[PDB]
Amino acid sequence: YSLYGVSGRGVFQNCTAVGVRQQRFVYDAYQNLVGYYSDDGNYYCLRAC
Amino acid sequence: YVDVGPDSVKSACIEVDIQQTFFDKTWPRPIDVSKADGIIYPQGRTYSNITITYQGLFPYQGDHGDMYVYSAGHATGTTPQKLFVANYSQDVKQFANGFVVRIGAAANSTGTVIISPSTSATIRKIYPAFMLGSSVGNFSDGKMGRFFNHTLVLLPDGCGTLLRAFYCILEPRSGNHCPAGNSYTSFATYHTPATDCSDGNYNRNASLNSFKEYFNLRNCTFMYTYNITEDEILEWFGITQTAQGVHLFSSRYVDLYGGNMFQFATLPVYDTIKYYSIIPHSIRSIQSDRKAWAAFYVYKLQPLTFLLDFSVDGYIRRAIDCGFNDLSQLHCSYESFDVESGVYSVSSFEAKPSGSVVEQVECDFSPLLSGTPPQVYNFKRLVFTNCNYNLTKLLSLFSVNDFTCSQISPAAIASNCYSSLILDYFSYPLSMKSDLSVSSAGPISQFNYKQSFSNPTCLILATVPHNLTTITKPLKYSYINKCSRLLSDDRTEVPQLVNANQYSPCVSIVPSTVWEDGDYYRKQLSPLEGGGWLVASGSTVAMTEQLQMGFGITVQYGTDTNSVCPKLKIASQLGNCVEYSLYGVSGRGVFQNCTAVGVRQQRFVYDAYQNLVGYYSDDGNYYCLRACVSVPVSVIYDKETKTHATLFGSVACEHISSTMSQYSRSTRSMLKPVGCVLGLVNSSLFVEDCKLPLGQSLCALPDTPST
Amino acid sequence: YVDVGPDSVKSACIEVDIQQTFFDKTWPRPIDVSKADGIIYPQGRTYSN
Amino acid sequence: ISASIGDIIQRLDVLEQDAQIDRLINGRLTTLNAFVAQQLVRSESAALS
Amino acid sequence: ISASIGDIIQRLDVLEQDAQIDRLINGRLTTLNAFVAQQLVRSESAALSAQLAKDKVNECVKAQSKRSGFCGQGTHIVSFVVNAPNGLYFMHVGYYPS
Amino acid sequence: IADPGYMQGYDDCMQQICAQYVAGYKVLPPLMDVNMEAAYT
Amino acid sequence: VTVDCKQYVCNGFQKCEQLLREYGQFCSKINQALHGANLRQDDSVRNLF
Repeated sequence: YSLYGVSGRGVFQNCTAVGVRQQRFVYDAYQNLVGYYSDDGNYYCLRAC
Repeated sequence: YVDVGPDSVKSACIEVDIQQTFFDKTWPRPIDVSKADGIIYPQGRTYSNITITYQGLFPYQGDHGDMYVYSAGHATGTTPQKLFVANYSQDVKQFANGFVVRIGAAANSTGTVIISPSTSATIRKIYPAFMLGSSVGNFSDGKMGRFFNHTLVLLPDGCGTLLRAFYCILEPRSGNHCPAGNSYTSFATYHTPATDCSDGNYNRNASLNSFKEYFNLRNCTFMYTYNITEDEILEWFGITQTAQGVHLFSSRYVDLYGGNMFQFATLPVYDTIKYYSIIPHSIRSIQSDRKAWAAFYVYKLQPLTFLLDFSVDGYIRRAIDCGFNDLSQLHCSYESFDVESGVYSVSSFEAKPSGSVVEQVECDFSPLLSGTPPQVYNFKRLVFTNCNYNLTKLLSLFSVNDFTCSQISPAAIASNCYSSLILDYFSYPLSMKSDLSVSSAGPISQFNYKQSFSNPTCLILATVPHNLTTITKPLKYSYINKCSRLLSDDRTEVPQLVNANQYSPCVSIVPSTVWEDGDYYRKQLSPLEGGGWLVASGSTVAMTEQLQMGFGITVQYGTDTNSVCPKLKIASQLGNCVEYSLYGVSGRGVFQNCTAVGVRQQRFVYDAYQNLVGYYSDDGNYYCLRACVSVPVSVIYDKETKTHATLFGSVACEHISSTMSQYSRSTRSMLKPVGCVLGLVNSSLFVEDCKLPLGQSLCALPDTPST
Repeated sequence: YVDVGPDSVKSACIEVDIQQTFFDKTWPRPIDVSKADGIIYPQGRTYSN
Repeated sequence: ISASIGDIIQRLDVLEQDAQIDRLINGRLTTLNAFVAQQLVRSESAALS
Repeated sequence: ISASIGDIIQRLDVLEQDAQIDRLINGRLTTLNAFVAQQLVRSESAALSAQLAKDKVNECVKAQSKRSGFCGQGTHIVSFVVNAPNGLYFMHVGYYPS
Repeated sequence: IADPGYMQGYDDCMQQICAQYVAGYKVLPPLMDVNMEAAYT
Repeated sequence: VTVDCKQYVCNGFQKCEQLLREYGQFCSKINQALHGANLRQDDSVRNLF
């Protein structure tokens, strides 16, 4: 993928359902994003390589 | 600029009755971050069920904030009369990092009508209004609360169904009761519910129109509106600013039922907001229509680290203000609302400086002003021991073009007390600024003038005005562009670099002023001097209209023989605690009349390190110093019954005071006495023997069960 | 510049006899730092025991 | 430059002040972390003994 | 500057990219070498404790072992071994007079 | 041993090791009073 | 011995305290590590006696 200001390499899946949903990432306690948003409008949660 | 609709055509303003005592109520609604009061959601990213420690802008735990209340105005049975307000317009606050606002908390409960205290009514939510800006002062009649230049106004309207945000110059109007008119008390806004809040036909400009009666809006760069659905639900509002503009936050759109605040606007306001006030609103009801309006509460934001508990659905329903006390620290300093039960060491509690002893008259800059500043390679040196300096005095004579320092700042070099201040001065052209640098390998550093790298240094470029006439100019500026000797031919030639605080070896052969650009000088060396030759070459720069000079200052920065002090009872004895400030060095100590070890001729004494233990300087006695007082506190957490208990390390049952005001860090913002077997504890009770033994098992032998 | 008193008004100097061999003596007084021979006290600060 | 606060006021400009101070914090805290590793070493060997 | 590559593709420079990256490699590999020193530490202490476990199996598990704790707290009777995560695990059955 | 201070040595050093003055570092007490370790042995 | 970092570094000066707040993870791991060391040592004392 290559999203807005963020790079990265991930395996998107239609996951559920944890986030903010107003602004459009979700991190897990580090710099990484685990990982949905951005698609319109669904939960494409990402993973590491 | 934006059209914000017509000016008011009214020739007067509504009269305003200020009665602060009617608005002085105690209705405490302190921040409880356990319930996530006053929490802005993080901007950078958003999160799931995760907990974390996070540093951002938050209100502090237990902050009561500032309470504001709006009231029904005066009225007869039929006719609204004077507005009725608090003194809020004159109470201008510092914006600092911004603030958050608890809105509508008392809605639905029963409360007083304010203007008629004996009359109660169901409380309804009301929205706050704010005036924010960069510059404030007084109105023509002297009253405070006037905002100058472009001002940000946040003004709800339409009976609480929209927010207006606009940025305009506020021109005070001159009719009776208006801010540039006669009989001015306070400005305010109002609406008239009988005509403005009728079903299906809310007046969306009522408050704006009232505001326009007190001020003409001029050169508005924007006017935005945000629609609000009518309800009586508690909400939070927040405001911050960055270089991107002013950011507005609300719980309404993203967390209406939970209170978390999210960004809903960035306003193009790039002039830094320094001030704000609460705009008083009064409700022009008639007597039989009087309601009670929910107080709102403003809490200042500051950078704090919180432990944030995120639910599965992403919202924050729990937080801990880590700095609130040691117990919260332990909970946090661990990234958990829960901290397993034990003893956890939280930092001091260092004592406050009181009796700042200064020891040291007037530094003699004389011979600088009288005559011709020599050339850079013949720089004159003024030494300063044991005197007071007004340097901003000296630099007020000249016009100063550049001021850079190394290992110090120009601000700092005026303030600090240095025993030795060396001042080097010479003629020097501004055109050659790039060559007068501490980080430069030009001819100046190579062959002319080099400062020490081991002491802090400053370099000043100036221009003698005309006003200064005792300073004479020379034919031209001169400098050395080559200083070297080849040798008896041998195999090598070298270029000589002067050590800091020395003249070039070529000053013996280079005239005090170079006659012509590019002239060269030579001198054969005696076999004792090494043989071969000494060789140099001079450069010139044309003299300027006003003479231009160079100043090099070097401070020590050397522990002994330090005296020099700046020029400006308490700054002497008996400051028998923290602090001192000797000319030689800074520091924080507890002086005592001790005996008797030292040198006694120069005036410190160290003990094998950088520290000074510590007498001298007083005249003449032995005031031996010590390190700072710190209370080495801790926390006895006991998470099963959730009962913290602050223990001090080893002192004292007698020396402490409850919520001690002589000391710095609880830590940090807020704190919260039985010993004395180990140290002092802020926890009852005395022994109470003997059980069981087990954890959480504090120090020497208090085994401390709970509760 | 400083006044250091008048020049000498003498028209000659006292004659000087150089006889280095009369000054060539061996009277050894070597540095013994055990006894703190030749010690400058530190400038920066001063110390106890 | 380590006079216990790196150029707190007099000794350097505030913006750089952060540069020399951040040298002193990275270094001083790193050596503190060496002390913590040392306490873990002598603690484990103390538990063996 | 540590966005997992110093100036990854998206930011500048190309000349200074090797400078910030070489910061990240010297640092990241140095801290990796601290991890390797740590693995040598806990490996050596794990081999000490494993030799202790062999001393606890050959004494306390086969024989009785007529000695105090090690064979914890009381005149020891039986002891049982089960594999725990990373280690063994003992269920020393001791006497307790009372 | 130049240490310890337990409500007499902090004040006793204040009358003048610095586990209670830099703070900074800080020495915790050893879980047992000396009379009680004496009771065990 | 436990160090009370965030006031060892630094001496208690607010700019230096903020530059510690940039390193607010490391100090937590310091005092967390020493408090763990003291509980292991204290259980060695307790289990010893």
